[PDB]
Amino acid sequence: IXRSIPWYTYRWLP
Amino acid sequence: TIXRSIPWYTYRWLPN
Amino acid sequence: AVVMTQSPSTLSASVGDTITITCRASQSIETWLAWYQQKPGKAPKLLIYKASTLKTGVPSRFSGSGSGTEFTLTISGLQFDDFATYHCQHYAGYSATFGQGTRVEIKRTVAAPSVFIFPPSDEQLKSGTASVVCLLNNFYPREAKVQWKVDNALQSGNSQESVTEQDSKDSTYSLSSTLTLSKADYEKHKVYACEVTHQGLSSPVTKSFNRGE
Amino acid sequence: AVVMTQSPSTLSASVGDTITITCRASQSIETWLAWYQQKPGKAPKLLIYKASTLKTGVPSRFSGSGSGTEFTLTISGLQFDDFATYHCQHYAGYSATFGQGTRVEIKRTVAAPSVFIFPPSDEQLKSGTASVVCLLNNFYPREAKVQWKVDNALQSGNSQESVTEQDSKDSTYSLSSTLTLSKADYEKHKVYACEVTHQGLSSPVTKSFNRGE
Amino acid sequence: EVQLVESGGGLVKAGGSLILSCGVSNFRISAHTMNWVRRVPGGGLEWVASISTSSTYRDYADAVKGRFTVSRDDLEDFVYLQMHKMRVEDTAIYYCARKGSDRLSDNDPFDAWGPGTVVTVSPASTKGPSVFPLAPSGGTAALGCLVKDYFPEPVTVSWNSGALTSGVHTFPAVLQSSGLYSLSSVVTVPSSSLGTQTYICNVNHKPSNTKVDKKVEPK
Amino acid sequence: EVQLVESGGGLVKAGGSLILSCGVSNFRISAHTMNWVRRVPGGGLEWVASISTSSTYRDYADAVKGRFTVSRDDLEDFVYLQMHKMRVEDTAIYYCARKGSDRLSDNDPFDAWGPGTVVTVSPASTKGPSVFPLAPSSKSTSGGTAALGCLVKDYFPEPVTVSWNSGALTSGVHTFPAVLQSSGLYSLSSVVTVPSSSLGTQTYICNVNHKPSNTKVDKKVEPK
Ligand SMILES: *[C@@H]1O[C@H](CO[C@H]2O[C@H](CO[C@H]3O[C@H](CO)[C@@H](O)[C@H](O)[C@@H]3O[C@H]3O[C@H](CO)[C@@H](O)[C@H](O)[C@@H]3O)[C@@H](O)[C@H](O[C@H]3O[C@H](CO)[C@@H](O)[C@H](O)[C@@H]3O[C@H]3O[C@H](CO)[C@@H](O)[C@H](O)[C@@H]3O)[C@@H]2O)[C@@H](O)[C@H](O[C@H]2O[C@H](CO)[C@@H](O)[C@H](O)[C@@H]2O[C@H]2O[C@H](CO)[C@@H](O)[C@H](O)[C@@H]2O[C@H]2O[C@H](CO)[C@@H](O)[C@H](O)[C@@H]2O)[C@@H]1O
Ligand SMILES: *[C@@H]1O[C@H](CO[C@H]2O[C@H](CO[C@H]3O[C@H](CO)[C@@H](O)[C@H](O)[C@@H]3O[C@H]3O[C@H](CO)[C@@H](O)[C@H](O)[C@@H]3O)[C@@H](O)[C@H](O[C@H]3O[C@H](CO)[C@@H](O)[C@H](O)[C@@H]3O)[C@@H]2O)[C@@H](O)[C@H](O[C@H]2O[C@H](CO)[C@@H](O)[C@H](O)[C@@H]2O[C@H]2O[C@H](CO)[C@@H](O)[C@H](O)[C@@H]2O)[C@@H]1O
Repeated sequence: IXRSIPWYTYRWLP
Repeated sequence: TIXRSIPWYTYRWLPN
Repeated sequence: AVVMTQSPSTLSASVGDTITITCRASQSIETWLAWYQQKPGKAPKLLIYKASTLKTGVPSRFSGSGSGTEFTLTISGLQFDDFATYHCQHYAGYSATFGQGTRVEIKRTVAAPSVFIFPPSDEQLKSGTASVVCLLNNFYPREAKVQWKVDNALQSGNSQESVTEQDSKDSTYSLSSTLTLSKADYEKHKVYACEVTHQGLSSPVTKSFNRGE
Repeated sequence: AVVMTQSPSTLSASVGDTITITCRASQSIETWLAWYQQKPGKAPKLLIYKASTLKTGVPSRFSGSGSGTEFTLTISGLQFDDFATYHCQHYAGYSATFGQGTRVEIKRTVAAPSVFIFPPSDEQLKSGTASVVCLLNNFYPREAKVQWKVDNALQSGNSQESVTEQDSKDSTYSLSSTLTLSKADYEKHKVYACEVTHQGLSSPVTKSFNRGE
Repeated sequence: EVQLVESGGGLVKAGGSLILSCGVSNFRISAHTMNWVRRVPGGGLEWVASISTSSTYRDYADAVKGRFTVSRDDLEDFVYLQMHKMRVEDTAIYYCARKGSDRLSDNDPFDAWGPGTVVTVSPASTKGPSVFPLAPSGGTAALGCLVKDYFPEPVTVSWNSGALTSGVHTFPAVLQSSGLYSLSSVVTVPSSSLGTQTYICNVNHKPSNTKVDKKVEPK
Repeated sequence: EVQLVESGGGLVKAGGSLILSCGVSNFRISAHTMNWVRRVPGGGLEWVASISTSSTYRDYADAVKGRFTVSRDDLEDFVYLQMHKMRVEDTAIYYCARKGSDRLSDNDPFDAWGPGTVVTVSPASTKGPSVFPLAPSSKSTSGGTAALGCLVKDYFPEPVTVSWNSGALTSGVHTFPAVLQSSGLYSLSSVVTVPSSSLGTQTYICNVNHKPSNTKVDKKVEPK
C-alpha cells in the first residue's frame, strides 16, 4: 500500500 | 444541503 | 434513546461461585446485545454477542441469555482471572449504548477505614506549595466519601483521590486524597480536616490539625 | 531537490525607496515562482505568482520578474505598510520549497543597547520562584545575544526571550530575557549576570548583582 | 492478528480543542464502521462516535453532538476524532473500535479495540496573571512589571492609566514549559523622578476579566 | 471571504505525538490540493506536506518523511496532520494552506492560508520526581499503629516504583495510582502502617525509582 508512516512508499512522480 | 457534524449536527438519515 | 441498566453495580463473590449479572433495557432490543470484560488499564474484550453467542476462545463457564428487555451474564465456577468489570451493550448499525458496568470483586466482611492526615512538609511548603494528604486505610467495600474542610468551610475543586486495587491478602481497599493549595492560601487558614464517611463507621470520622501545631 | 536561495536576509531601507529582493533556484523552475508577504504573528499573504502576475488587491508598486534560476521582487516607493518579511516560493503540483525569507526594515544608524538587570521581587520569591530579567533597550540592528551567568557559570536551557517590533519613535528594537530558577537553586548562588553582545558595542557588556545586596 | 492504536491523548484546558487518531494493523478499515468509545472515571463505557463506510453517515452521543467530529482515511487506514469546546466530563480514556465479524453483516459488535489513550480536561478555562515589580536601582532609570503565569493570551499593559506612553516597551509573551504565558512591560525614566513621580502599571487580562494595578517603587 | 482555521496546537515533549486539524469557510476543499506549512523561529517558511485531490498523492518534506501523515475529509471539509516521534526542530507555527486560484490549473500558488497554530516541542522527554515525607505525628498515630509515607510529585512520564527500606518492608505498604495534575505532571503517594512503638528506634526510608529518567531517590521519613 502507498503509505506515509512509518515509511514513505508512494512511487508516483508528478 | 451539506450534512455536517460541527458546529451543528445536520445529518438527516435514519438507519433501518 | 434506549437506557441500559446493569444490576448490580458491584457484585461481591468468591472463587468457585456461580454469579449472575443482569442487564435490562428500557425497551425491546430483540437480541442485539453484547457483553464485554475489562480489566483495569486494559482494553475491553468481547465475550458474547447477539445475547447468547460465545466468541471463539471464551471459556464455556461464561454464558449469556435473554431477549427483549432482560439479559443475563452467568459465570459458572468463578475463577480468579474472572475478577474484572463487565459491560453490557446495545449495538445498532451506527450507534451503541452501554450499561453502567458491573464490577465483580472478592467478597469479604465490612471493614471501617483507618484514617490519617498529614500536614505539608516544611520542605515542600518552603518551595511554595502545600499538599495536605488524607489516607483511608484497608476498608471494605470500596465506596467511601472524603470531604475536606478548611476552617469548617467545605472545599471543592482543589483535591484529587486515588484508590488501590483490592489487596491480594485481606481483600480491602485503600484510598488517598490530596488537597493542594498555594503556600499563600494555605497560610490564610488554621484548621485543616478531612471527614470520612463509610458504611462500616458508626458515624463520620474527622481527622484534623492546626497549621503551625 | 530544488534549493531556493533568497538574498539578502535583511534589507534596510527608507520610505520612498525602490528596493529589490532576489530569489535564486538551484535549477531552472521556469516561472513557477511566487512571492508572499508576512507580518509578525500573521498569516502569509500571496502577492505575486507565475513570477510576475500580481494578485487582485496588490498595489502596483509591487512587481516581479525573472525566469529560470534568477528572480526579482521589486517594490517601487516603499511605504510603511511594506515593512515586513517576504518569502519566495517554488511551487510544483504536489510540493513546494521556500527561500529563507527576507525581512525589510527601516534603516537607521547603529545604536548600542542600554542594559538593565532585575533581581526577583521579594513577593515572587516568597511563592517559590525566581525570575531574573535582563533588558536590552533601544538598540539597532535587531541581532543581539544574551548569555546568563550564575557565579560565573554560563547558563543554558533555563532562559527565554522576546523582541519588540521596530519602535515608532526611534526605529530601534528592544529585547527582554528572563532567567527562571526555583527559590532553592536561586539561594545556592550569589552572583547573577547577563552578558550582552551587539554590534554597537566595542565589546560585550555585563550587568550583574549579588543576591541579598 | 488485528490491532488498533490511538494517538493524541493529552491534557487540555476546558473550552479547548484536541484531535485524536487511530491506526491499525493486519486489516483495512474501508469495509468497517469505525468507532470511538470512552471509559469515564466512574468506570462505565460511553459510546462517543461512529463513522460508516464511505464516510456517508456519522452519529454522535448527545453529550458531544455539535462539538465532536469523526473522520476516516481509508487509503492509509486512519480514523480521527476532533474534540472542541471540551468539558471536564470529557475526561476519559478514549478507545478506537471497529464493528466486525468473520462475515460482515449490517450490525456486528465491537470485535477489536485499541489499548486506549488518556484525555484529561482541567476545569479552569482561564487563569489571571500574577504581577511582580521590576524595581529600579544613572540619569536614565529602568523599571517595569513582570506579568507571569496567565492563560490564554492576551494581556494589555498601560502605565499610569495611559498618561505614560513614552519610553514604554511591552514585550511579546513567551510560552513557558508550564503551558502558561509570561511577559514583561518596562519603561525608562529620569533617575531624578524616582520618588517624586509615581509609577503604576495597569494590567488587563480580558479573558479572565482581571485588572491589576501595581505601584513600582524603588528598593 | 475564504477562510481557514487550524486546531490542535500546543506543548509536546520530544518523542511525543500531536495531531492538528484544519477547517474552512466559504469554499469546499474537494477540488483543492491542501497543504501544511510551518514558520520556524528563525522566521523562514518550510513546506511540510501536501495532499492531492482524491487523496491520491501525498508528499512530505524530507525532514518529516516517515513521521508525519496528512489526511483529508472532503465530505465535511477537514485536513489533518499527524505528527509523531517529534523533535525540538519541529517547533514552529503551523499553517493550513490551499493550493488554488480564480480558475484552477495543474499548478497554482497557495492563495489562502489559516492564521496558524503554535506547536512547541520541549527538549525534555522526561522529568524526575520531587519526594516529600509524609511524616508520622500525633495526627497520624492512633493506638498501636502509625502511618507514614512519601509524596512523589511532579514527574513525567509514568511509572515510578516505590519500595520501603530497600525491600525489607512490604507488609502494610500501599502505593497509590498516580494522578495527573493540571500542570501536566503526575504525582502519587506511597504509605505504610507500622507500630507506633517503632518510631525513634526503627529507621524508615522510601526508595523511589523513576526508570524513564533513570532517577533514584532515597528519602528518610522521621517524626515531626
Ligand atoms: C444511506 O447510505 C448507506 C450507505 O452506508 C454505507 O454502508 C453500507 C453498509 O456497509 C456496511 O454493511 C455492509 C453489509 O450490510 C458491509 O458490506 C459493509 O462492509 C459495511 O459493514 C460495516 O458496517 C456495518 C454497519 O455498521 C457493520 O455491521 C459491519 O461490521 C462493518 O463494520 C454500504 O452498503 C454502503 O455502500 C454502498 O452504497 C454507497 C452509497 O450509499 C456507495 O458509495 C457504495 O459504492 C455502495 O454501493 C454499492 O454497493 C451496495 C452493496 O452491494 C449496493 O446496494 C449498491 O447499489 C452499490 O452496488 C455505504 O458504504 C446505505 O446503507 C443506505 O442504504 C440503505 O437504505 C437505503 C434507503 O434508506 C436503500 O436505498 C438501500 O437499499 C439500503 O437499504 C438496504 O440495506 C439496509 C442495511 O444495509 C437494510 O436495513 C435495508 O432494509 C435494505 O436491505 C435490503 O435491500 C438491499 C437492496 O434492495 C438488499 O441488498 C438487502 O439484502 C436487503 O434485501 C442509504 O443509502
Ligand atoms: C494519478 O493521480 C493524479 C492525481 O489525480 C487527482 O488530481 C487530478 C488533478 O486535479 C487538479 O488539477 C485539475 C486541473 O489540472 C483541477 O481541475 C483539480 O481541481 C485539481 O486542482 C488542484 O490541484 C492542482 C495540482 O495540485 C492545483 O494546481 C490546483 O490549484 C488545485 O489545488 C484530478 O484530475 C483527479 O480527478 C480525476 O481522477 C480521479 C482519479 O482518482 C477521479 O476520482 C476523479 O473523479 C477525476 O476523474 C484526481 O483528483 C492524476 O492527475 C493522474 O492522472 C494524470 O496522469 C495520468 C498518468 O499519470 C493520466 O492517465 C491522466 O490522463 C492525467 O494526465 C494526463 O494529462 C497530462 C497533461 O497535464 C499529461 O502530462 C499526462 O501525461 C497525461 O497525459 C494519475 O491518475
